[PDB]
Amino acid sequence: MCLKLNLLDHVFANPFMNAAGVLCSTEEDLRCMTASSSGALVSKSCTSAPRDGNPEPRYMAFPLGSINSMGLPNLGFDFYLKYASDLHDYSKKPLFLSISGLSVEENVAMVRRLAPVAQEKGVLLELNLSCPNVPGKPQVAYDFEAMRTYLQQVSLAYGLPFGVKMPPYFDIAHFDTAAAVLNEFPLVKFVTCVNSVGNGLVIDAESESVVIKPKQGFGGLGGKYILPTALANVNAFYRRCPDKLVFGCGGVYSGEDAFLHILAGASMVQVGTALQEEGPGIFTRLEDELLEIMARKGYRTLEEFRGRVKTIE
Amino acid sequence: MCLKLNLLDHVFANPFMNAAGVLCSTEEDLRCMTASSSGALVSKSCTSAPRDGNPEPRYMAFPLGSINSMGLPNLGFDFYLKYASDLHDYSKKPLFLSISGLSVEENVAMVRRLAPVAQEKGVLLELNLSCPNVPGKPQVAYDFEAMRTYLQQVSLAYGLPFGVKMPPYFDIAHFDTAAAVLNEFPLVKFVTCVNSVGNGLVIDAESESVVIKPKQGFGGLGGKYILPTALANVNAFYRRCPDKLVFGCGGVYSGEDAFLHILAGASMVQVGTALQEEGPGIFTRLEDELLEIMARKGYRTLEEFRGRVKTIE
Ligand SMILES: Cc1cc2nc3c(=O)[nH]c(=O)nc-3n(C[C@H](O)[C@H](O)[C@H](O)COP(=O)(O)O)c2cc1C
Ligand SMILES: Cc1cc2nc3c(=O)[nH]c(=O)nc-3n(C[C@H](O)[C@H](O)[C@H](O)COP(=O)(O)O)c2cc1C
Ligand SMILES: O=C(O)c1[nH]c(=O)[nH]c(=O)c1F
Ligand SMILES: O=C(O)c1[nH]c(=O)[nH]c(=O)c1F
Repeated sequence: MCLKLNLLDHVFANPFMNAAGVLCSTEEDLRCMTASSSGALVSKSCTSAPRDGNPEPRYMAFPLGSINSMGLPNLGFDFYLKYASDLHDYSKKPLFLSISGLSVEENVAMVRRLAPVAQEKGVLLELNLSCPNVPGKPQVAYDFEAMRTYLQQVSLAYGLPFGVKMPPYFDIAHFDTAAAVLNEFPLVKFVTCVNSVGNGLVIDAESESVVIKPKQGFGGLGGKYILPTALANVNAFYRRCPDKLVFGCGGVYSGEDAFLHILAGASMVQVGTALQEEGPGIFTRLEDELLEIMARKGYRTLEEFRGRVKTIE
Repeated sequence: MCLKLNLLDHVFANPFMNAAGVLCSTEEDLRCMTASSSGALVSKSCTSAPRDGNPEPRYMAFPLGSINSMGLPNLGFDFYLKYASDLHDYSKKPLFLSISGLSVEENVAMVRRLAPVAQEKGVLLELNLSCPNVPGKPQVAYDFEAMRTYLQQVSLAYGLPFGVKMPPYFDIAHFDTAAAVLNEFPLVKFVTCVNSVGNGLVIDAESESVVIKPKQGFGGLGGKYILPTALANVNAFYRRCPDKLVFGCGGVYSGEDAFLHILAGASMVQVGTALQEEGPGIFTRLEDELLEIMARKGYRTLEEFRGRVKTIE
């Protein structure tokens, strides 16, 4: 069996890709993600100018997942745009470029320059409205008026299809309001659920200390901690945005976890923590494992089960 | 070495208690919690009238924690008020009564009647502003104006010290606004962080189905999934409400987990999912394991290390 999508006017070998931020900051990283067996890749969220990010240590991993307060360390938008315009081999797989300006004006400045390169090369924008780790800059999509202003200004400056990286929500009223805001914007063609679960705190019992330096230890959680939260958000936006695509991210370590994301409604499945820990070999194991679960169940296509999670009664 | 605490004008043999909702709905449950080695107990959140709750199955547990959408099944306020007034043995340990009216008016009606029993017997109110499982009733403490109204009306009607069971937050701005609202109310003497992490979705891969029946499978998460979220909220409100107590709840399975809660600022430590799974024998184990950690570190009392989590740099 082989794993075939035609999403967003592109073709993908399989639904897997890295999650933004993981294995995608430098040219070396992007060449490594391009050489891997993933179906696509996305760049590190960038800002207009290069950033060194927050002080180290700023990432730690544990058996149940990871915590991070990277603080958008990146080579600057000029680098990621050059990689998309001049360096990426689009014959290998599609590229998404993630942007995370610290203001609506900074996002609008980057998308105005991205648009010609999207027209010429077909790079796909993922607009990050959910960074939880820049001091004093709360997650934009937890302020629904700020979210609306960002999506209005980016849709008018960019003028092309794009997607949005969403924070997790935990309240049904918030799922209803956030999806209604998204559905105001016909240029939003995909919704990535979820970014890290913000502002958790890991403490080491032996040393009686937090494990990361920024923000007194507070950072975003990924990995096994967050799978049922990620699944809920994937499904909630798949139910409420029937004319958009949902990309799943959060807690994928196995082909079975990917199967659950796709059953909840995911079109692509992004891999963060587990890719950071295992490296890019993970993508051959996740495709093998997903194909094996499909064969055991008699599924021949992703479409046969995407979004077909069953409810009781 | 000593687990004793003296707070809120009561003495507690040790910091452990059930989390509201677990092993506390019937008279039998409350007698069992009283017979256990816990330092205190809290009753199931109640409403004015008895409720049957949401349809079954409505709780499921797994190796990394639990999901529930119980729907406030309870024997009604009259029952829990009579247990507090006539049945509980206060010589064995202190009792908290949790109330979760579905409107401000319902809460006010109950606290008007509780006040004379609190004055006479010393039962302590825990006001639940965070139930994530009654369809159409979003968590009250995710609407800061609703939270201030409830606290104003309950403070005026009740007139006595009480505490609040808070939802988890994921955003530094929310920690700052929530604690500022609580700090407007001098009768709020303790803050219990956290209730379940709302509206997660567990899916069984084999059956391709959600595992609980209410709300299309969406329910609150407890257990191993939520410990770093619980520790962040305990510490965030510990640091922001220096004139109140913080009670920790979320992810406690071991004495080490309780140690981390207490390092983060917890006074009492409540146990939900792991007490639902293990039963009330867990309190002797958590006590032994916390005293073992204290012995190895040279700590003789809880106040030698409560709130003393170290940050880097
Ligand atoms: C080291 C690290 C850096 C990340 N940087 C970004 C980022 O630049 N942009 C972004 O949208 N999400 C970023 N995230 C969040 C991930 O894309 C993903 O949403 C989150 O880690 C959850 O997926 P997981 O459970 O597979 O880790 C980052 C996560 C990690 C661990
Ligand atoms: C079956 C069940 C019933 C619960 N009922 C209540 C409740 O009545 N009131 C409440 O404040 N929290 C309720 N909770 C939340 C728990 O008190 C606790 O905040 C949550 O389970 C996190 O703690 P844990 O990680 O130890 O499970 C309930 C949780 C469970 C699992
Ligand atoms: O750079 C980071 O800190 C980072 N980490 C995350 O978990 N999400 C982001 O959106 C992000 F930009
Ligand atoms: O009864 C419930 O569903 C319930 N479950 C919870 O996890 N928290 C509550 O506050 C609650 F009332």
